[PDB]
Amino acid sequence: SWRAYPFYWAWLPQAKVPFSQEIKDLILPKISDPNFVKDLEEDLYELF
Amino acid sequence: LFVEGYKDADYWLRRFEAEPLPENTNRQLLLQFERLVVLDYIIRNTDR
Amino acid sequence: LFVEGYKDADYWLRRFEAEPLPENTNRQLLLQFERLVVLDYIIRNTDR
Ligand SMILES: Nc1ncnc2c1ncn2[C@@H]1O[C@H](COP(=O)(O)OP(=O)(O)O)[C@@H](O)[C@H]1O
Repeated sequence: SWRAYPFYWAWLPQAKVPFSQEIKDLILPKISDPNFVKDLEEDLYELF
Repeated sequence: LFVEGYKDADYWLRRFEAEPLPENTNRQLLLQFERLVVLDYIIRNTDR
Repeated sequence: LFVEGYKDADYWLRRFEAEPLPENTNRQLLLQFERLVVLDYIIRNTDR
């Protein structure tokens, strides 16, 4: 169920404010780089 | 002097309520708004 | 690692609802809140 495990911060008013530039600039280069995701999977495999 | 492309403050204000503004832009609106307060308080506008 | 002098998010959250933050502080709080979102969303935290 989608209801089953909600993110409680989504009810907060702050969750309505669109994402900043600061954050798109910090994240987008990383998670849109197929290499970066593969490093992350790799490193998690190594931990798990 | 006539100024171009503006709208009634409340027109925009209520849209912003539906759509919140990016926090950086909103920080700007707030700086402008403070200036309004200052002006209207000193001249003690009767009709804002 | 232990981190000192933090409080339950909603403790402050409620206190801010009462007496709001200077816009600069509030812009800051929102920058952080977005980082939390990204983090909780990637690891699809079931318990936030
Ligand atoms: N890294 C930390 N630094 C400071 N305080 C913490 C940290 N981790 C947990 N706490 C505090 O200790 C309490 C218990 O921590 P935790 O075991 O993470 O939560 P829970 O009790 O839900 O399992 C929390 O209410 C939190 O305020």
